[PDB]
Amino acid sequence: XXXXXGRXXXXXPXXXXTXXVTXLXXXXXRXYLRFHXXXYXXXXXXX
Amino acid sequence: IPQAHEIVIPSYSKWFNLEKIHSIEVQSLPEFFTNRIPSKTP
Repeated sequence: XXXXXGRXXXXXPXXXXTXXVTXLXXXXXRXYLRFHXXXYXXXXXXX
Repeated sequence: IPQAHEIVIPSYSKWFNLEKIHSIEVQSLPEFFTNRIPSKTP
């Protein structure tokens, strides 16, 4: 019906500023250290 | 003859126009205007 010259345009529904736009194509119209290895009792203990 | 729409724009956006590039766009989106890249053309 609406198809024009081999083009299948059929599958279409047919029934501030106020600009006007064209329809169908819109455009303007833990762990804490332990004592060892912490450097005491490694220089100490006079007993 | 063509069907009409009606849309709304904030008043501070009247500068926007199709077919035209504004300086606000050029200084907001600088990538498309440095003339080094062939894909990103205005």
